[PDB]
Amino acid sequence: DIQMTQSPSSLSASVGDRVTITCRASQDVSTAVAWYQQKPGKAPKLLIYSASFLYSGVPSRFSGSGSGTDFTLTISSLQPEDFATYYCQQYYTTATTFGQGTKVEIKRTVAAPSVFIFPPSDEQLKSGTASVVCLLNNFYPREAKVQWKVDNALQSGNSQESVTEQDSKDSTYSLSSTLTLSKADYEKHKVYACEVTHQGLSSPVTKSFNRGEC
Amino acid sequence: EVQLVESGGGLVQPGGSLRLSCAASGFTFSNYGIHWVRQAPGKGLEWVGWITPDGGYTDYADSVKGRFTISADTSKNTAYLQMNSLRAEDTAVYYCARAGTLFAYWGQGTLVTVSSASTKGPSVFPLAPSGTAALGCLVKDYFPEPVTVSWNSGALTSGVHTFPAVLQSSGLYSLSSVVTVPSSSLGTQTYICNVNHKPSNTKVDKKVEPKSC
Amino acid sequence: TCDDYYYGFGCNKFCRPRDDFFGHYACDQNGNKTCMEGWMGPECNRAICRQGCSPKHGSCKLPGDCRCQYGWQGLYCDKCIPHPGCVHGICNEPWQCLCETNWGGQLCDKDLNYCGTHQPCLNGGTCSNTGPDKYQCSCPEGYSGPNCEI
Repeated sequence: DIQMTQSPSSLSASVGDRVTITCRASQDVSTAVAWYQQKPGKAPKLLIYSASFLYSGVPSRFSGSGSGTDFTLTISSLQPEDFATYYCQQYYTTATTFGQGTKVEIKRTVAAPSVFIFPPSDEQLKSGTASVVCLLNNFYPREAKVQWKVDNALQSGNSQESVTEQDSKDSTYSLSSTLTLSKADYEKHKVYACEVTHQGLSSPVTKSFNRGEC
Repeated sequence: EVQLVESGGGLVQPGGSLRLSCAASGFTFSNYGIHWVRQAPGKGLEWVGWITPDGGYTDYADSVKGRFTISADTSKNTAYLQMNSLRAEDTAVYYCARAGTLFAYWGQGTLVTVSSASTKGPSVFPLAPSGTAALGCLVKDYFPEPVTVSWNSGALTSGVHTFPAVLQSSGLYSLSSVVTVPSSSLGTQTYICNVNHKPSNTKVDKKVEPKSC
Repeated sequence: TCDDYYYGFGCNKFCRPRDDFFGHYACDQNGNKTCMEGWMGPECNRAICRQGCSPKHGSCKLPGDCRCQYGWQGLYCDKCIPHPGCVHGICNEPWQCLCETNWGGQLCDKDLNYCGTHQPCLNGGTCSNTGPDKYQCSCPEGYSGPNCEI
């Protein structure tokens, strides 16, 4: 029951950077080590096999070294599409073991988000609920504070955030913040504001609407 | 070319049973074997087990031993995984991989969700727009995962962001899918979301229109 | 009669299938190992190379690839990589630049018939080739210099 331990757990690097991910085996496993690239929602893609052999169709920027108990993966010059969770694997035994994984994030210049506010549709209101969606489109870094202010009253425990995986070209994020209330509670207020605080914005940007009005 | 397609995955009651199929093509099935590797949401890769189509030999991880049974059929070029006594820990995306290839060929993966909760079809709501414009579709209240959101029947991929699903307080998932389009293109060019939720066999085509009260 | 992984007349032949570093095989009813497609050796731990892969200059870890050792190239991995940046030269062994008739030296970029190609002797001088890009200008009366230009 061999154990595969990766280091670091996660790392952020710029385009052109040399990235080094290490993997330790609990026992000696010779060159019986493979490396994979896993994009969220996709199956792992084989990069390196036999600890140092590059699999066909894998960019030459990906290389592997190691023999015995310590193995390393190298991305000589990091690209924006290289964002994924990387896994080392041992096939010294048929009952294959995988490392915990290493998330690789792409660093870039600061990009201010394009904030949009979407009021609840009449169709959702007809079903008995109201969801106010706030969109922060194409921004870097990921760190963004989203505050909901309903008639100047700061909201808590009634909003959920969702962030997209980095763009394969411009390494940006997009974030959704959905404020959910009942049709009853929604009609009891006028101003629905979405205050966005991000490094790209010099002063927090507010996007609002008056319920019923267009 | 070598093709591995996993089917069978869906919502199962705890303690229940489910059978997964791995449909292989593009190679001599009897000459290799099939492995099963699962991945729990937000967790790493875990080898469930394997089968030789030639002989019928099987091997399993101690975590799935006794409950899981791997079978094969050379005449169908299909390998199966019978899952019994399903615990919450079994909730994962199940992948099948060809043996003797250093795990170069994997399938797309099938989602097995072990939960007492019931199957619900989502309700699709528009997110109307108001140089550059933005609109979307709110796919609300659905179980289990997944849901596929398309725009203009696959003809719109540029500027599209389909957000990961958030598990609400109600136990039902909910996501939004947005798209950046020109404000001049509005009215002239129509925008329709193509939401599909296979577990509840739901198919919705919601036209996003800008209203004026 | 026979237990798991035991075959033959008196169950005295052992075979348990493998798909790892040590082997890629299933087991037959005689207890013999049946290699998976593209696997070689009594234990099927070695990969079958691309049909025609050089035994000395090409190797395998994945079937049916044919990876190359430093200084060798090609599908069958049987062609040497000449020394950079080899011009009018070939190789037998890696990093060699063997010139033909008539070039030199090392990179086979220096002309052995510099007189015929360039005619460097001006004002009625005689050119005679003396090596790679090397010549001799025999000058007439009233002319001196390496090219009879002064």
